[PDB]
Amino acid sequence: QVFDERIKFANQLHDEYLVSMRYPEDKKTQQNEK
Amino acid sequence: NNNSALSNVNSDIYFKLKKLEKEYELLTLQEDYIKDEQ
Amino acid sequence: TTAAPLLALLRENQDSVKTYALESINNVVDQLWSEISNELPDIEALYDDDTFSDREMAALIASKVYYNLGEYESAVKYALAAKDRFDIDEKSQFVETIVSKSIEMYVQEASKQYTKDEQFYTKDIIDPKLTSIFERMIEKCLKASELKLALGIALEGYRLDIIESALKSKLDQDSTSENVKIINYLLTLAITTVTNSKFRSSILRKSFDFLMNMPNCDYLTLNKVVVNLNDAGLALQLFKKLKEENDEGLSAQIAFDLVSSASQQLLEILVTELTAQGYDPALLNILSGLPTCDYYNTFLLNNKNIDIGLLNKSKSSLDGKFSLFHTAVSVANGFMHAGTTDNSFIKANLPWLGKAQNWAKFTATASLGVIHKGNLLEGKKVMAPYLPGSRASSRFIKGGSLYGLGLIYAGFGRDTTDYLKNIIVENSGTSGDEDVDVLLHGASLGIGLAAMGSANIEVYEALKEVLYNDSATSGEAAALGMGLCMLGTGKPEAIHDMFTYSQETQHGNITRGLAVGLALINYGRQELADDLITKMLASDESLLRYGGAFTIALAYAGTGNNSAVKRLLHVAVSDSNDDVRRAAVIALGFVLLRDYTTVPRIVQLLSKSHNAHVRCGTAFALGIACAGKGLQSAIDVLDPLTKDPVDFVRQAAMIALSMILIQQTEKLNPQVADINKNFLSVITNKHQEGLAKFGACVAQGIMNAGGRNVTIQLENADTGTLDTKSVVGLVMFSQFWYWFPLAHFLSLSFTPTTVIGIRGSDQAKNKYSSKPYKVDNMTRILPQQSRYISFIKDDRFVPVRKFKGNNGVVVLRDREPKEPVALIETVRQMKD
Amino acid sequence: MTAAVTSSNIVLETHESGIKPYFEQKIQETELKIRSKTENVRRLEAQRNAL
Amino acid sequence: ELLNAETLCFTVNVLYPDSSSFKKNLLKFITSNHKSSVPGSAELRNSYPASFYSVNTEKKTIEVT
Repeated sequence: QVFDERIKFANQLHDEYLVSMRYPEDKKTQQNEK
Repeated sequence: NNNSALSNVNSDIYFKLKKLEKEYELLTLQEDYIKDEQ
Repeated sequence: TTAAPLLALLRENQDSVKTYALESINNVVDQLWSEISNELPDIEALYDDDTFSDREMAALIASKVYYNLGEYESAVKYALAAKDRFDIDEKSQFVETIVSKSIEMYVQEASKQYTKDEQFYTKDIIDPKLTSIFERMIEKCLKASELKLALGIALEGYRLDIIESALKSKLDQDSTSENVKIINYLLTLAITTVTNSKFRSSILRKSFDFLMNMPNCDYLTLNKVVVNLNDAGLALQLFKKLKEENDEGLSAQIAFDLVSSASQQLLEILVTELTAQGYDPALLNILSGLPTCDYYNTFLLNNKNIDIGLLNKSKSSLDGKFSLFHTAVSVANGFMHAGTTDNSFIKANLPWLGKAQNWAKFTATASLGVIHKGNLLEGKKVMAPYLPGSRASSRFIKGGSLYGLGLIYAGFGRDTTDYLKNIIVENSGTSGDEDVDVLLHGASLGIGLAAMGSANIEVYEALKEVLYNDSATSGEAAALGMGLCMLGTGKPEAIHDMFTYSQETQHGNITRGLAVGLALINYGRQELADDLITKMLASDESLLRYGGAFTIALAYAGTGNNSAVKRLLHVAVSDSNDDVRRAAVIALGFVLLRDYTTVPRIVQLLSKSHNAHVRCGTAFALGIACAGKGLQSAIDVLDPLTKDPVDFVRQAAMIALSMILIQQTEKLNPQVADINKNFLSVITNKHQEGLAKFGACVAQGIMNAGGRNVTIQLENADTGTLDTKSVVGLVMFSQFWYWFPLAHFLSLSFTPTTVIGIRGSDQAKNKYSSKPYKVDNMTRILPQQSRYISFIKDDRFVPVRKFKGNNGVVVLRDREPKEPVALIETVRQMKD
Repeated sequence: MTAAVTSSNIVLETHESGIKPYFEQKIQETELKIRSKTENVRRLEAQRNAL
Repeated sequence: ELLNAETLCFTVNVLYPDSSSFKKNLLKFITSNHKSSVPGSAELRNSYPASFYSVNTEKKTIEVT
């Protein structure tokens, strides 16, 4: 049980980064550049 | 107001919106598929 | 202030004190909603009781508390359980959220109850209160102004009778132009929004009747309903109204418009009814379609401009000795000379022509039927020296003359069908001999074109025997020709017979041909052909899956359906046979002809993939979908595919670009010039494979096609509706890798763009300026140019309509009818 | 034409026009939904482009 | 900094149905101010379009308030 609660914190960090990572990248590639 | 027939064209915006937002469901079609493609 | 007394008064025992509790709670609920959310069951208890007449007042409170809570759906039920004191909140714009939620609920329910009966709002199928609410919400639309708001609301709610009454309120001739435009919006909305067959048909049909009621109206709008539903009865009634409004110019203008837009089935049925009703032969002559073929010939003659250096450069580099080289030039040459007799190249380069052989010589003979296309009076008298019984030097010439005959008469070949049927039934009993085999092959392609869209069961019989003969090369043409003749009939005997015979026969060419032909005969079958689609995809044969894609494409061609598109996406990625991956991509452009804006983005993904076949079919999908006037996104995706390190993707790409940029001047877009120039670099180079050179020579001839007079049209601007003929040409063209002669089917998509003003009393970027320049009648007019042309304010010839701003025949009123002025001569008059 | 001394629509179409955003409430709640879709459908595109 | 009557001036620069009247009252309480706070000495527009061209504001209705 102890290990699982730790794995669930690890999995929370895995979700959090995936969503936010590309989001500033998609607006910035939309906007014109050289 | 100063240019009348401002009650026909106002309902044409509404008409157009109900089309466009299904063409953004064409992106939710793609959404499932980019998951299946990768 | 505090909720503590208001909670306690509900719990305090006396009937009067419980009623007093409600009164306080209802007045202040935007500060106290949280506390009384927990004590909701007490509020429901007083409502249940019949010892109160403020049971309603308690129900009203429950809705209010749910609105602050966030549970908007359950608020509606208790709002309608109070029944009064809800008008107080229907004219509140700060809580019109619950009033709007009732309408959002109605729409979901109504989609269900329309499949039980079209009437469920004049019956007890749903709550009476929800129906009453729906129409009072539509009453609010009319307070603002203009029925138009209400019409969008009623469409989603499946209220047919509301739509009728609104539109008849505009049938008093407030202003005929405005009244027609009010109907006009709803026509376009019905195509794109509701795909339910029953509801969609009704809206067009009722609108069609309101247009007829008005004496003056657009006859564009009347034309749209007839073609979409493809009903000869509506077409007949249109002319019943023109029987009392009969004059040469008016009744002819609508006839010219009708033949271009309408399907082949609609004309065939309509003319006979006019014959039994009694009508001028002048109208019937238009509706046959002969006049308009002659006028296209005259236009090509006048504006015949052929750049001669393209042919010289291609001739020197693509040698006639090599089969691939010679064919590449032949296909470009016939397109270049399409519709005007040009045998000068043939005379000049006779030795180069003499290098041709086996099927390259058959292609050269078939080039003739492109060159002499149209010109139907001389069309059987210009192939006569090559038709059987006048040639014995090679069997290739005897065979390819029959294939070119079908081209010449394609679409009006009812008499040509008879000629070729005799040749087929004779040579359907033997196909083992060399001469007979080549002879029968061109006949079977010819009669597919000649009987195209006629569904002749005599032609089906004749080709069925060629199929059963198990011919070595003619079984391919038999299968394709049958689907041409039987287009979109979907007869169950034909389908079942063809589906099994691909299994029966082991020849490789026939199994491909039947796979493709099953798509043709099930063109426009959307859900009716669904089962066949399932079977063909589930086949593990490469052959049946290749055609499986195109049965979806043609069944759902030009339809905005996610499922149609969805299936094709699946095949491309998930299938591990390369040819089957390619076929899924090409098919995409056919479904999405109606809307091709989104197309380059879908295939953007597919071009990233580095499989030759996937990229190859991506090129074609872009060419197909974004043909006509270009799209910047389409151009971009194709550019890397032009420079691809794989020849098969390069050959595909050069051609696809020419469709997007067809007949676009380089002074109107600089990018066209670069892309033109690139083709020429390959045609000159003799260090690339013949495959790249094949695609370059053809792509350049496509750009300059018809002497620089024709363009690809997918959807007419005459009515804004899909062309049947267009789709057939393009899908056949996609098969040219497998068999080279099939290239010529592309000519079905080349259509001249010109404005031919006709005197209707005898039937004779961002360039803009306030400074006009003058343009002659019946010269090349691009669609860009059409919108900037306007007839002169004082003009001898003035169109009966106000000009439509697009290419076609526009009937003119001659101000002085007794004055002789110069007329432009017709080919019909020239001959005899 | 512009001011604030003369009220727009010579006031007759400002409370016969506040019934209208509730015809349109359904599409603009939905319009919010779409803004997140657009982000996502490129989000997963970048992943497969790299892959 | 730089005296406390700048807010009243800024109102006169932009359009006002009642906005100048409302801002007067607030400055009044802190010992009135109206000097170089009236058109021609607090007006920067005089045919300037970012501050709502003057001709267009006289002319007719639609608000930009």
